[PDB]
Amino acid sequence: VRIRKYLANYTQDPSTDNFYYWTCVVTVAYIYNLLFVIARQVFNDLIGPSSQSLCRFYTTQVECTYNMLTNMKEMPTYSQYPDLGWSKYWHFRMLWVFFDLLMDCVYLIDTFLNYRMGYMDQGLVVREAEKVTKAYWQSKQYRIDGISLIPLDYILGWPIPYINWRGLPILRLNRLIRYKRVRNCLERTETRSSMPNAFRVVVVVWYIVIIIHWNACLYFWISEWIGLGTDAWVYGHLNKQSLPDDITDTLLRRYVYSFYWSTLILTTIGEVPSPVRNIEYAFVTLDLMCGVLIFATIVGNVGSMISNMSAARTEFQNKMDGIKQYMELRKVSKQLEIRVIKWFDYLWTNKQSLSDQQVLKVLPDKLQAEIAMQVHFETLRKVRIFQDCEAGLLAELVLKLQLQVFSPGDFICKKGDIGREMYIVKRGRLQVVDDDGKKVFVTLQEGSVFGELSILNIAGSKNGNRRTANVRSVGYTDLFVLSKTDLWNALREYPDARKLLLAKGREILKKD
Amino acid sequence: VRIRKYLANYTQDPSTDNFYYWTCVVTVAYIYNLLFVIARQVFNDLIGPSSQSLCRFYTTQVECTYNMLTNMKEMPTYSQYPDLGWSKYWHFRMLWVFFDLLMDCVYLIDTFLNYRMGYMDQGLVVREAEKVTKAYWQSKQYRIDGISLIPLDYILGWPIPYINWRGLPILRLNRLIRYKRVRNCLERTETRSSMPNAFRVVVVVWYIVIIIHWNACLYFWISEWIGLGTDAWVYGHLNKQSLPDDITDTLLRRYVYSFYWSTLILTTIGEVPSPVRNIEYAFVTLDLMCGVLIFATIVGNVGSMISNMSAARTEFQNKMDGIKQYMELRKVSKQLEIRVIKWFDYLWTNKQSLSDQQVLKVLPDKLQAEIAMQVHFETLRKVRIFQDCEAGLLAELVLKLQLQVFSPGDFICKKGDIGREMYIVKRGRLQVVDDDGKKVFVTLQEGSVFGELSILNIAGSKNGNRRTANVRSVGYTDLFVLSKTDLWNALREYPDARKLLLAKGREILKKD
Amino acid sequence: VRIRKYLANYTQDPSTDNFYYWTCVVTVAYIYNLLFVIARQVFNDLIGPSSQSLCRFYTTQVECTYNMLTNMKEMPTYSQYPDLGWSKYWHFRMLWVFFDLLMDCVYLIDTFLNYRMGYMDQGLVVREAEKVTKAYWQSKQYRIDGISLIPLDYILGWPIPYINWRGLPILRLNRLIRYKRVRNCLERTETRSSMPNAFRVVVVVWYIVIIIHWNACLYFWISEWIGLGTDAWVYGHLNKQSLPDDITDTLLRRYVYSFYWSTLILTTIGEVPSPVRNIEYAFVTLDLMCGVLIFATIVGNVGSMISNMSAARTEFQNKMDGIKQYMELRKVSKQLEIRVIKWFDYLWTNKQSLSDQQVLKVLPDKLQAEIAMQVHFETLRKVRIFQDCEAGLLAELVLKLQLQVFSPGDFICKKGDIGREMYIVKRGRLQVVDDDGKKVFVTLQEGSVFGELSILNIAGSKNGNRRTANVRSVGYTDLFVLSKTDLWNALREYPDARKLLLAKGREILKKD
Amino acid sequence: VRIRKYLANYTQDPSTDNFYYWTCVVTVAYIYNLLFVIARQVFNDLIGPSSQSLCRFYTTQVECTYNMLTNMKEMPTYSQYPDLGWSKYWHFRMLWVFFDLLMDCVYLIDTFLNYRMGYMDQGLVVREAEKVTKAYWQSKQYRIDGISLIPLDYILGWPIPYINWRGLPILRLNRLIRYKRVRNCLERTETRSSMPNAFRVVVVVWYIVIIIHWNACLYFWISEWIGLGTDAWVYGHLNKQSLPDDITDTLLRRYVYSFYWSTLILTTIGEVPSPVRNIEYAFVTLDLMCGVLIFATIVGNVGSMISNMSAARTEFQNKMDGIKQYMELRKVSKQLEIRVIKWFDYLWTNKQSLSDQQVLKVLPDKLQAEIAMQVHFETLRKVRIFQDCEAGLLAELVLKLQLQVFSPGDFICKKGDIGREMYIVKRGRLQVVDDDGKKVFVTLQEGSVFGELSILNIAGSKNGNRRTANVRSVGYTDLFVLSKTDLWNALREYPDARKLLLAKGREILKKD
Repeated sequence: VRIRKYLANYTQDPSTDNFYYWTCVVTVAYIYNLLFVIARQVFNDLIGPSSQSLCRFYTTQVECTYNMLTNMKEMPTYSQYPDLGWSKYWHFRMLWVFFDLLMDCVYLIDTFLNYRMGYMDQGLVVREAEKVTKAYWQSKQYRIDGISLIPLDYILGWPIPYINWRGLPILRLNRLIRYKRVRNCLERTETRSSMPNAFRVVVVVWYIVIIIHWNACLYFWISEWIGLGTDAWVYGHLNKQSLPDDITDTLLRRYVYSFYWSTLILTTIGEVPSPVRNIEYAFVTLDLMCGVLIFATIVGNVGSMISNMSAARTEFQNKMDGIKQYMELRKVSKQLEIRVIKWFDYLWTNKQSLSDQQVLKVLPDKLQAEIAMQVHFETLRKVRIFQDCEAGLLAELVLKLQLQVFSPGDFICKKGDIGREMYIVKRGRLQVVDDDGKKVFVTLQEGSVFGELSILNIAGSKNGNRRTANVRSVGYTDLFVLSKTDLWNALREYPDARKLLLAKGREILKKD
Repeated sequence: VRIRKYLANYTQDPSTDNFYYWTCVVTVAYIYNLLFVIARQVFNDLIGPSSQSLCRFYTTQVECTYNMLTNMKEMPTYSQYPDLGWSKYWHFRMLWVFFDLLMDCVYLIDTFLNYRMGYMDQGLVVREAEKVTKAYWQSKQYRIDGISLIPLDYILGWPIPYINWRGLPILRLNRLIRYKRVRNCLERTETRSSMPNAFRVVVVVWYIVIIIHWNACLYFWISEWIGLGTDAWVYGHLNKQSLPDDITDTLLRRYVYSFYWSTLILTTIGEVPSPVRNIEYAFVTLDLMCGVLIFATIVGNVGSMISNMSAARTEFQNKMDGIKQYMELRKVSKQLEIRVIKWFDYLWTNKQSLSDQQVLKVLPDKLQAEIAMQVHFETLRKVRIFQDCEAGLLAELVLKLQLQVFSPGDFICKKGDIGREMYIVKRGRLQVVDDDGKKVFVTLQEGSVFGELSILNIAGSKNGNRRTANVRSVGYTDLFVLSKTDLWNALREYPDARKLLLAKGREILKKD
Repeated sequence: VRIRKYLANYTQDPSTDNFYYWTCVVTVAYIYNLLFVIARQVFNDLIGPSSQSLCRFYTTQVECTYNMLTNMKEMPTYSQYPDLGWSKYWHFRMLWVFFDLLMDCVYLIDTFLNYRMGYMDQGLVVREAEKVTKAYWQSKQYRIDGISLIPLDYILGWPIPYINWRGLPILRLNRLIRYKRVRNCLERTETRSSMPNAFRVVVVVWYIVIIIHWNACLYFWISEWIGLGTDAWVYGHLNKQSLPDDITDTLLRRYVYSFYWSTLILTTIGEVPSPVRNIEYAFVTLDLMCGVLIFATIVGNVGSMISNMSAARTEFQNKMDGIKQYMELRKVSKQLEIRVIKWFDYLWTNKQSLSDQQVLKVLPDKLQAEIAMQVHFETLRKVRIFQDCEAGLLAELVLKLQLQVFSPGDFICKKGDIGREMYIVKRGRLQVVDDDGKKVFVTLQEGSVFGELSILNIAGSKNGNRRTANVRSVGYTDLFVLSKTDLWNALREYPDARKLLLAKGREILKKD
Repeated sequence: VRIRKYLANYTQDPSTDNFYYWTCVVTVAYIYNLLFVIARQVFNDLIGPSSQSLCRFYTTQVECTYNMLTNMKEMPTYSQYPDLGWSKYWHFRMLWVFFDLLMDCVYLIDTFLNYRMGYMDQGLVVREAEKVTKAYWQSKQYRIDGISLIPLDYILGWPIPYINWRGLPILRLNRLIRYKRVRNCLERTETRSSMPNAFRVVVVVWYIVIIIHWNACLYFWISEWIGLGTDAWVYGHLNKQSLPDDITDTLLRRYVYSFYWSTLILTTIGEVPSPVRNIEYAFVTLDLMCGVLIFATIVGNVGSMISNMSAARTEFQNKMDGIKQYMELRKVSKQLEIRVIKWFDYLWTNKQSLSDQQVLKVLPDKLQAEIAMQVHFETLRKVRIFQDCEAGLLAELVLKLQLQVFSPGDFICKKGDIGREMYIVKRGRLQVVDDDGKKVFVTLQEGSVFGELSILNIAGSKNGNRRTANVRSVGYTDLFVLSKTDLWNALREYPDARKLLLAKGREILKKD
């Protein structure tokens, strides 16, 4: 009663996390097919030899031991089993059948979830069973789902002794049409990964191994079709690189040498025997060319994926080289040169180089505002004008605060310079020093606001546009820099902050 | 009567589609020449052996069977036919002559179309016979047309028995001067292709095969000039890679081994016998160097052509990595981090990432306006101000509408925030919720307009610059964002839309 | 009397063309030294054998014929000549001495020109003998000039029989310090070249050959120091790749095999015998590593130099692919899609794609104005307002004219649209059509001005800001587009053009 | 008394130069470990053979001479020493122990400096012992410091005869965890280097050698584990490339051949014997793949590091090619073309191409102002308005002066053109010529100011906006170009400079 209702009214939401784990499960079944269907077609002892080897021994033909598959002057001749080896290797073949049925159950569950898959209508996922089933039926998706599930390998994919049918494991290649779920899994995996480049490198290493594996099966398929041990390019006793002295011909040897051959050919090292026949020349020429073009792309990418792991450092280093080269040409003094270099060094050890323009550039301004208001929360909690006034002021200004770094001696404001900006202390410590020297009057910590007196337009005192005091950085200071125009936009829109700023500035000026 | 008049007053328009198909036809003739002229010069059994081979047999010289061209301890010595083999291979040579004459008829028709080719005078094609023929005569094009048609290969390009002339198929290389039509065909083919990168890859694969083919003919030409089977670098019985044991020396073998040799040399694999003579050292050194430099360019391009197949994804992935790296450093909360990541995920599954700036950047603004008015036609058909007013409003505004994506919970307008933009719903659904919570008052679907009350300047009510209500996104919303300045430009130019907007806003405000 | 005065008061101007030809002459002497000093040190039979070879013949030692330097079971042993072969090869050695003295005369003339070389003081070249000689003496240039001329190879660089001195041609390597003149020659050659990329490719091909040549001399130097024919890596009879069967050991063979060896090692093909001794392992390891790193840079550049030969086409093709991909996603109609594609096709066949932003970007505005006024001279000669008024108008406006391309049907102005620009016809033909259809009133050719009526502010008629007529492009039109703001700047500065434009517009409007 | 107090209250400042030299010292100890720990594990005769070799001689076993390790038909069998060779090689082992203890003392001093390391609190370094020690204890740094110092190689890393313990030098690999100090040393070294790219190339060459060295030890470890001289891939007498004829098996030979093997495998040259066993196939396949991927990245970088050594020249050359290509298409006259080319040539020989935008872009405006005021100090000392007025004028303007280069004939101001800029002469010489020709009235050297009369707004004379005279460049001139808007900002803020400029202009105009 419960199961019937639940499956009757079930509908899948594609944007969950359980669905992501499910697509990760489907990728495992896809990789299973991708490797082992071609493996079992070409190396057909993966299910069980299905024939005995019958080496000629010295006189008469006997079944081969491992000592007879070593240093052999001839290849063995196979004699089919009466039951195609089902009595001997039914356990191997039932393991294979179990894993095949398991991956096909994965495919069936994926087909059901496709049949009941919610879709986005207006930003919202439609999760009504009738709508999702109709959208499935009119989406031509049942074609891909059905072609990928035709159980044609259960009939003709296994050795049937009565018909003397040898099996065609390649009939299971129709499972490889569900590549879209696998492609979506990898994209969502790298979109969710905290180590995106490491995942990309792992995925490309998987691509390389799958390519070399399919090419190994290609090489051994062609070797077996031409005939093993017939010339010195084909795997066999005449190759002498595949079967040296004291090396036994086994199923592991056939795959190991084929994987090695494909590695050397696809990387265009080519330290493998040369073709003997026209068909082998055609195969090897086409294969080397694929290897050149194809591993070009791939290996080129891998080096570029391992570039971008360090590209912020490279941009920093280009700017820094450009500045050093400028300063050495123009013969700038060494004091100023080391000051600039130390500024860059500090700006690097604290990772403030350029890591705001990305968020600024691509995100929507409300997301940028929320991120910035969260990152600088403890700093902007101390700011007085922000703490007790309208909050729209805080938001509108928070998007318009530039962060600048000053050196241990720099003067942020000099007593008669010009008033264009106001500053909020993000880090560091400053001093309002007496004119020309010591006698520090007050000290400014994080959260302090200074510089408004000039860019406000109080009618009270004479200077009007000039700095009223000197402000000297004690160590390295990080300051928010708010322009005069931005301040006045946000003030003409918010009267209470204007009144507070003007009153405090008026008091400071009256006290002189 | 009809044919004479038609050809008398015919003139070609180069910008048709039939002319594009014609240039595609000319490319086929060009490729025919490109491959088979050098093929027939170097491998001169393509027209027929023209001499018998005369292997020494055991004693006396007899004509070679295929069993005598296998495992040979010496190369055969050729004895010319009395009639240069015309009696035996007249059918092969007449097939070759037919295809030569067919491609030369293609060249003649192309020359006529060049003679009668219209040209652009003032954006218009001139299709007066007198003008086009004069422009042809004064364009030095008859030089290229004539040099490429000198029928010098019909006299001296075939075996003439009486003169004991062996033939010079290389005299047909003057046909290879019409490369400009072929270059224009490929450029127009990739400009018309819906799969531009696939076509580029196919064209480069053709370039590679033609280069390896010409180098194969070069290698066999040099081998034959030096003398076949004279050392172990030259094709012959001493090479032992060209002619292994049980391999017959045939015309197919000579081309297969030469193509393989050129593949290994031009890709700098070099698993071929080493030069024996100074001339062979010079040839192989020059050839490997050409191979290194030349396949550098080419193979480098192919990897770069297969890069750009996925470059939007790469830009997206760079932005996304930069943002993730920023947020992990600054220790932004995980809720906001997954909100940002889900925003990016949605923005990718719908391909809105950056695919408007291209059309915006390169096209003329009238074309951009027409494309945009067509793409968003069903959306902008619902917009009321656009549906019933002057159409110039729709155009002028349609170029100034930015599209922004909001998340399932975001507030587009909060009751006291600031009015700077107005929004038109492209997708999604919104709600005008009561202050702080539920009690949704109205729902906004695609085509709805909201946000104007603030950026209009109605004198009626108090807020003036503030939002009058809260608008919350239900799911993911795509909104057109029209600034206040753009709205007011288009309104000060169009009075009826201004009156409509002001009247509707006045009613909404009076109802409060 | 004449020569003494002339050389007394002579001073060189470095920016002439004769001086450029002179630096080209100096480059020839530099390349002479670069190749042949190391060639003569390592392959010391370039001046004459200087010893006889003394092969053992069958019994006793006799001088080697060429038939005794072939298939040799041992290397010959050299016995020095009494006079070090001066009697036999004085003609070879006097040819070498003549070319050495000629290149040293080139160096002396270059030293004199350096001693009397004018320099820039204030944009002007100082050509007073006293000043240039003083600047030379205080410039530390006499050091480079003298070190590069020490005639130490005339004493100890040749075989002196009496001292039994064998010669040290390597003492002429001090000539290779004058590389600055050679580097300046190549930079000025590519700055003056009309085929810059072809010259760069030629220069890099020269770099490659010089590197392989020096490495060949390195290999043979090490082979001779270790001892020739001592192992199977060193050039000699045991190598069997350097001296195969029927190959004679000659001076040409020693250089041919060494150049081939260096080609294979520096390109990391490595199809050469493997090292036998620890010193040879060290040499070959260091050499392959240099080859990998060094030919990386070089071959990488060559592919990049052959990229930029086609980079405008690549940028065009990226824009065009981006637009096609946008339009296929958004399902834009096929009519508009082919219109956009044909627009791009035309814009390519006429090379108007982006080839103005370079000149705009890097040049000074007066140079840009002069170039533009020359390029569009025949077009702007027809423009009436430009032909008869102040010329400052023409200049100031000519820098502010954007060129736009319209399609065969496009409407440039529609009767009620908005007036923001004015147009000047660069190419093509337009029509002032009746509203909605035919009845063309007037036709506009190159040089015609239209569109001002709207952006002028005549008080006469009602429209004021609207187009008074429709203007339809007949074929493809190229138009200068002058904004309204630029027009009014240049008009408020120039009253006569303002009066002319206003009067003509007033007449047109009054005639309606 | 002194030492105890000094070490009691000592605290380290990380930003000194002595600390940088200390991190350079620590890098030497790190490289010591990196090379020689694995070297001593794999090639265990680095401390002393510890067993005799016992070659079979002809009959009976005797200790091997060097003549018995040459051309050997079998490998020697080792018989352990009673005291593990401590009596023979105690001097070698005490040298090794001394260097181990020295590097461990370096590690201990580094651990003490970490324990007493100052940190930045607010731009300032905290140098109170209590605070720095607490911050150390709560920073999990003692974990890295302790794991890297576990003296487990002093007990079990050396041959102990009594226990018959052979030694495990690999137990010293825990020292390789202090890679952070080494990474910081290299980054600070390239940030302080005046030759940044040379240092990067040296660092990458070190990376390559360390990788090949570790892979050599890997190869010999696997060869020894499999068994030396057992097949033809393993180092030994059957390899015949490792031990040719007349080559003695020594410790130097084992490392030389292994380094060569790793060079050929990691650079995918592969001219080494092919694997014989499945384990060797697996090793070589994994190794070639690492070599392909890994040397991809590395060698790709090296070519890119040697690119950027010349990237300013490449940008210059791209601009110059673009302009030449534009001018050849549009058929600009040859006089103007050579004028443009000579302008570019001069702009290159003086390195003014684009080398200001870097400093402008990345630095803070106060640093830019200080650099610019220092670079142009001697030029701006001559400027009159700057020399005697408020200094804020000099600063505010100095950031807003663009530098432009004019040709030997160019007219900077023509008598009736328009006044928008003012100029200050940086280099070169100009003339105020009479209208149309000669009669030069005055000459302007470096420091002269001209062009203000037009952009000032004196009411005195008629022209108002026009140039009052012609100014012609004599040779190449470099001028500071100050816009009119910038001049008037800085003048409305500074009254005395305004009065001076207006008075001088008034006098000049009154004198006419």
